[PDB]
Order: sequence, then C-alpha cells, then structure tokens
Amino acid sequence: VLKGLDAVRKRPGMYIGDTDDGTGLHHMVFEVVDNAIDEALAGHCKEIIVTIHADNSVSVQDDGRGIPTGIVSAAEVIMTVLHAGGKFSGGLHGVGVSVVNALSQKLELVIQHEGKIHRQIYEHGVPQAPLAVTGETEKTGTMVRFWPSLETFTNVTEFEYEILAKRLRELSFLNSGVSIRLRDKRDGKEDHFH
Ligand SMILES: CO[C@@H]1[C@@H](OC(N)=O)[C@@H](O)[C@H](Oc2ccc3c(O)c(NC(=O)c4ccc(O)c(CC=C(C)C)c4)c(=O)oc3c2C)OC1(C)C
Repeated sequence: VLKGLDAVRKRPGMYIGDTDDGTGLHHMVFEVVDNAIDEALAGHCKEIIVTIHADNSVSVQDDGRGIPTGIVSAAEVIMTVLHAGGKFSGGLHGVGVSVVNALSQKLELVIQHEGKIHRQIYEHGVPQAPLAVTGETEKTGTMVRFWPSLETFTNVTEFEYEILAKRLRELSFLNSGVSIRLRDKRDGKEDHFH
C-alpha cells in the first residue's frame, strides 16, 4: 500500500542501514546490483553495467530477461511492494528494490524485451504515470537509475567510487563468470571486474 512505503520512509535505517555514515547510501547501490546478479545466477544475464552520474545519480543496466511488463504491471508491483510475493547497522539483506524506490527522490525504470521498450518514472516511491512502451528494440534487459532522497540521507550524501569498486570487485570474484563494469562520469574512471 501507500502506507507500506510510509513505514519505510519513517524508519529507513531499519531497512537500509545507517543513514548518516555512508552505509545506507551505498547499500542503496548494492541491493539493485544484487538483483541483477540474481538474474545472472539464473542463467539469463551475462553483463552488468554500473554508472555514477555527475548529477549524483546511479544507474544499473543488465541484459537479463527484463522484469515482466504485462498486467498495474507486475513490474510496478516489484517496485512498490515490500517483499513482493514473499517474506524477508547494515539494514536488511535482500530488502528489495521497492525500498530503494521509496528512499529515492526519483527513480527511473527502463525495460526491454519482446521487441519493445517500456519506461516508468516514480517519485519517493510513487508512480507519476503508468508504465508505457516508448519505442522498439532488439535487445533485452533492465535499467534502474535513481536519485537518493535528501530528506533521508545526511552527512555523507555523495557516492564514492572507492566504496563501490571494492564491493563490485568482491562480487565478481564470488560469482565467477559474471562481468560487471563500473564508470565514473565525474572523471572518466572505469573498471571491469571479470
Ligand atoms: C528487480 O526485479 C527482479 C529481477 O531483477 C533484474 N535485475 O532482472 C530479478 O532479480 C528477478 O527477475 C525475475 C524473476 C522471475 C521471473 C520469471 O518468473 C519470469 N517468467 C515468467 O514466466 C513470468 C511471466 C509473467 C509474470 O507476471 C511473472 C511474475 C512476475 C515476477 C516474478 C516479477 C513471471 C520472467 O520472465 O522474468 C523473471 C524475472 C525477470 O526477480 C525480480 C523480478 C524480483
């Protein structure tokens, strides 16, 4: 529900981890990647691309199946409901992307599959309009890009390349075969963990 989100916004730290030391802020990046890494362990994703935007926004693009689009879409459901369809200083593990959505001033969702492109925009967890096809494609994959809420995150508010590179590096190693790339639009630094 709408309340479901209210609860998250009310006590973010309980779900995401500490909101003042940079922990929660970077964990917002990790949950999304973990979702992509799961699509890879499933056998459908081969490459993951993680980009830091100079507007202090982070995007994660994958070439997996694309969250099912058909009918509210199931994708909308994954983005707005707590442990959708199931059950559950670092906050929660596998908290779900709905929690990253709720704690985001803005989140943009882009999905490709079945020859189409679908997009939807949310604000503080709320869809600003329905999910719609915007064009045609031959590729498949999910792209999530979000802008953390400044009413939730204090003190350490800007993403830091070093923190992500250490973890993405660990993730590729522990998940042999998965290719993850990291790019810093702020300075042109890029990394490829294989
Ligand atoms: C964040 O969404 C994640 C996905 O994340 C990424 N990055 O792909 C991924 O981690 C995993 O993705 C799944 C997990 C299960 C199915 C899955 O069972 C599919 N097969 C279907 O036949 C199907 C077709 C229509 C439909 O409404 C549903 C149920 C919807 C679900 C499970 C989200 C499933 C499918 O097409 O894609 C799937 C996908 C893409 O689970 C989600 C949806 C929570």
